[PDB]
Amino acid sequence: LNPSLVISLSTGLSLFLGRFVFFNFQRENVAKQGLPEQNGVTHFEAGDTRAKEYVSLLKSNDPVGFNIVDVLAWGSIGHIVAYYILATSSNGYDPKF
Amino acid sequence: KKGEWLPGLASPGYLTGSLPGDNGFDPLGLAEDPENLKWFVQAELVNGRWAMLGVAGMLLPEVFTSIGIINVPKWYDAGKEEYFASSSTLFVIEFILFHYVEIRRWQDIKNPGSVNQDPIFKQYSLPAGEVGYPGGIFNPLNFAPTLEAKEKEIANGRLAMLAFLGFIIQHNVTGKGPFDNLLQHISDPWHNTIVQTL
Amino acid sequence: DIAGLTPCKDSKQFAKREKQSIKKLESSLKLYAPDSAPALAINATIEKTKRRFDNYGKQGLLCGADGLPHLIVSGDQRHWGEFITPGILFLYIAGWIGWVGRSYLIAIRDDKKPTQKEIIIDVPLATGLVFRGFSWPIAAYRELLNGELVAKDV
Amino acid sequence: MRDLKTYLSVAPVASTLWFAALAGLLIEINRFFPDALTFPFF
Amino acid sequence: DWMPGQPRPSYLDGSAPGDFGFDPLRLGEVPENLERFKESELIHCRWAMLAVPGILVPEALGLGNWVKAQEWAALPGGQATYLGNPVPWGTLPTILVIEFLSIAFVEHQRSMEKDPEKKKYPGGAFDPLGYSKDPKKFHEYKIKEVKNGRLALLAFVGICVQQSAYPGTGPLENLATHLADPWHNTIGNVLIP
Ligand code: CLA
Ligand code: CLA
Ligand code: CLA
Ligand code: CLA
Ligand SMILES: CC(/C=C/C=C(C)/C=C/[C@@]12O[C@]1(C)C[C@@H](O)CC2(C)C)=C\C=C\C=C(C)\C=C\C=C(C)\C=C\[C@@]12O[C@]1(C)C[C@@H](O)CC2(C)C
Ligand SMILES: CC1=C[C@H](O)CC(C)(C)[C@H]1/C=C/C(C)=C/C=C/C(C)=C/C=C/C=C(C)/C=C/C=C(C)/C=C/C1=C(C)C[C@H](O)CC1(C)C
Ligand SMILES: CC1=C(/C=C/C(C)=C/C=C/C(C)=C\C=C/C=C(C)/C=C/C=C(C)/C=C/C2=C(C)CCCC2(C)C)C(C)(C)CCC1
Repeated sequence: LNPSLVISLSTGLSLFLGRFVFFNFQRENVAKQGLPEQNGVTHFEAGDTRAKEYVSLLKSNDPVGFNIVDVLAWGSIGHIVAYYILATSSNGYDPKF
Repeated sequence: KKGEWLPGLASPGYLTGSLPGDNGFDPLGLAEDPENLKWFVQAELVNGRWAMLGVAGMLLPEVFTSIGIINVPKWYDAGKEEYFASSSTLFVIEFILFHYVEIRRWQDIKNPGSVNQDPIFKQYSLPAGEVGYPGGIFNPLNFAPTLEAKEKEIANGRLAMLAFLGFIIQHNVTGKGPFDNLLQHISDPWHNTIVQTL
Repeated sequence: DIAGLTPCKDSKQFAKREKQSIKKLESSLKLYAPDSAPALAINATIEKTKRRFDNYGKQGLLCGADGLPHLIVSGDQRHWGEFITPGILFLYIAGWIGWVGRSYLIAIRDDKKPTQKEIIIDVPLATGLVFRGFSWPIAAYRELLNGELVAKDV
Repeated sequence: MRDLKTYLSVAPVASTLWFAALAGLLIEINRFFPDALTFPFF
Repeated sequence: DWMPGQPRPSYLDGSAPGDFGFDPLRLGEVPENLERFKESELIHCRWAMLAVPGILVPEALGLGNWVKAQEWAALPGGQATYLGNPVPWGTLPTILVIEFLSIAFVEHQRSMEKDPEKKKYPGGAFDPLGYSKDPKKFHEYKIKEVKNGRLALLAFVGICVQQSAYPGTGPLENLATHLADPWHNTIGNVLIP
């Protein structure tokens, strides 16, 4: 009901989960999937200028390697959850048994 | 001569006069394969034994109740008379019990001697007879399962299957019991046929 | 009823069609004589019409607003006479034809000049083969279990 | 006479006879049981 | 053997706890599939072994059957009740969130191990009385556990099918209905209605 309460609760829970529960599993899956390749090499090594990873902002001072991109992804996961909860908790909808 | 179902017609090469009842009859080439024949012999024996039990239990109650000893219904009616239990209950019991015994028979056809011994008591097995002829406990009177008596068996079974065919077509075209049918043909026969029935 | 169709015995439209057709016939009849052969033919046709309509009444068929009979092929048990039992009959006869044909083909395939027996039939051989179709289901079953129906390595 | 028996089993004649007999059979069936839309027996 | 007189699979000899040679669909024809299937079997068996007392006991008590006890949730003013006392945190959404967080944590914890013998028998902090003493009573305990688990799964699916046959009933109401007229209240009445 109280919007900002629920909003930050859902966001903080999502970010905590991303940093402390799935951070390893996710890093492992990203490692094993890797960068997209065309004809055997990545997109940069075939001559695509605009397709070079952004090494600059990805590096981070976290102890484990959480950065801006993980924050954006998991935080918005939390936001989408919060808005679903708000909308259907105030929509007055009722099924029947 | 191992018997001819047609005194002019020659045998088929795949029938050897080995199994009982061999009279050399298979015009439609159903068993020109040895595996087919091994399966069909078994089916014939078992269908015949069921037909024997069925026709006896169909017909003998009729004459027993028709010269006044017990009052039983007709076979094409007896399924309707109410019993101590539902017909659904009896059907489910029948299904489970026949499940068990038919899969046991199955494994013995597939692999003789492998389902012989009791699964509860590790003693009390069966001796090593043949497939289609499980003696032992199933043969308390210890009758000699000789060649003469197997031909007896399969002949009674074949005639019983034909008797069953008769009973059912009879009931569906005329509408009463087979003893009704018989005697009502018996006394005045030359006007009591399938022709006047049709 | 099923799909909104009411019974042809209870259908007014079904009756209307019957009597309309009957008396159209009988209007065409009132000529040539009251006993000449054309009149006899027309009266036979009238009686056949009555028999047809009454038989469709007996058999419990479903009629619509058109007044004509409809067919239910869904599997409902009140209507197996419509599709499923004639369907079983058809599948049996068709398998009979095809089975006899395949066994003839197989029987002649080892001849020195097989084409000679394709454009000129061996009638005694076919006469021996025609009646195996009577048990084609059982044979085809034991031929499938045998690994004998499908040409291996094709 | 044997040559005639062979000739009578050539493809067009054999099919002609087969289908004429089949036609007679279906024609007579429909002359006995006319206007069938269902299997009215069982 | 699950079928006396029936040849065994090649890959199923009879050493594993519960191997009776039953795999007619050869789904364990690949070894790295069979390992996952063993761990999966034990997980299902353990869940059902814990569940069926949770389905029988409170109905044998003075409470509602396993379906009735999960019906407040579909009404707006929902409120649970344990042992006939209104659960304070009984509303649906708090329960859904708490269930999610806890179960996700423990189940991912389970996923993060690679023994693969620990995957089905971890032990340690999960074997307090130390019944893993001897490797011969240990194998015996394994067999008895797996056997009871298959029995439990059988009984849970039986509960579900009896539920969908008599909607709005409990298992013990079914047993009472059957002991009230044995020769008349049986499965026939739901297979030939
Ligand atoms: C094989 C055993 C058998 C026996 C002993 C009988 C006996 C009898 N049948 Mg029946 N019947 C049988 C089989 C049998 N049937 C079969 C398999 C069918 C299905 C086609 C029928 C269909 C049938 C009908 C529709 C009717 C009878 C009727 C009758 C009675 C009148 C006689 C008659 O019309 O002949 C039987 C007519 C037939 C078409 C069947 C012919 C039997 C064939 C030839 C096989 C039997 C031959 C066998 C080797 C010789 C008899 C055994 C003997 C040596 C002991 C009679 C008591 C009539 C009746 O009851 O009167 C009201 C009648 O309504 N039967
Ligand atoms: C397109 C979807 C669909 C399908 C696939 C079916 C299918 C079926 N419906 Mg259904 N139905 C449908 C939609 C459908 N329905 C809808 C939308 C409705 C609402 C109106 C219904 C309402 C409905 C009702 C009310 C009923 C069905 C029933 C049935 C069954 C009847 C046929 C049968 O009994 O088997 C076949 C019958 C046989 C006797 C089997 C013999 C066939 C032989 C074995 C095959 C022949 C092969 C060859 C000749 C020999 C083999 C040779 C081989 C060895 C090589 C069938 C399986 C009936 C049912 O429940 O069945 C009891 C029934 O009562 N349906
Ligand atoms: C999902 C639960 C589950 C799982 C994962 C397993 C897994 C395994 N079982 Mg087990 N089992 C179970 C339940 C289960 N079982 C139940 C309920 C019983 C009692 C009936 C048994 C009784 C049993 C015996 C006696 C034996 C095994 C054996 C095995 C092992 C080899 C078989 C195999 O590889 O198939 C893999 C399993 C699957 C791929 C799951 C199949 C799911 C399919 C696709 C759907 C099932 C449909 C089903 C009919 C649903 C009905 C619902 C309702 C409508 C009735 C394997 C590790 C054999 C073994 O060697 O032990 C080590 C053996 O001896 N099981
Ligand atoms: C038929 C019941 C049963 C049996 C025989 C076993 C047997 C076994 N378990 Mg297991 N377990 C079970 C149920 C069972 N479990 C259930 C329901 C769960 C939770 C879903 C677990 C979870 C579990 C884990 C996580 C582990 C084991 C382990 C083991 C193995 C070593 C422990 C041991 O030997 O103790 C012997 C077993 C018994 C003495 C069974 C008697 C216990 C009675 C029945 C307790 C009464 C239950 C109670 C009345 C019901 C309500 C309680 C509820 C509120 C909790 C062993 C083969 C450990 C292992 O593999 O070690 C390496 C392992 O780590 N189990
Ligand atoms: C199983 C059977 C009968 C069983 C009946 C039973 C149990 C009756 C049971 C009950 O009565 C009770 C006790 C009590 C009642 O209240 C209820 C019912 C339920 C009524 C008959 C089979 C009967 C089976 C029959 C008739 C088989 C026919 C086979 C034929 C004709 C084959 C011939 C050929 O195959 C050859 C040999 C060679 C080929 O080349 C050519 C052809 C011609 C194909
Ligand atoms: C196993 C053993 C071992 C141990 O050790 C010992 C012991 C115990 C002894 C044993 C047992 C055995 C047994 C069981 C036997 C049985 C048999 C039978 C039942 C037969 C029948 C059998 C039966 C049969 C054939 C039948 C037949 C029938 C018939 C013909 C009929 C006819 C008819 C008809 C159609 C119709 C009409 O209307 C009527 C008439 C005319 C009449
Ligand atoms: C410094 C630090 C810290 C802190 C941290 C923090 C504080 C965090 C965060 C964070 C966050 C807080 C994040 C967030 C968010 C994000 C995002 C990214 C979002 C989103 C959203 C979206 C994207 C969407 C929306 C929407 C729309 C727009 C429309 C409608 C609805 C929806 C929902 C769809 C600590 C001390 C702890 C540790 C050390 C370091």
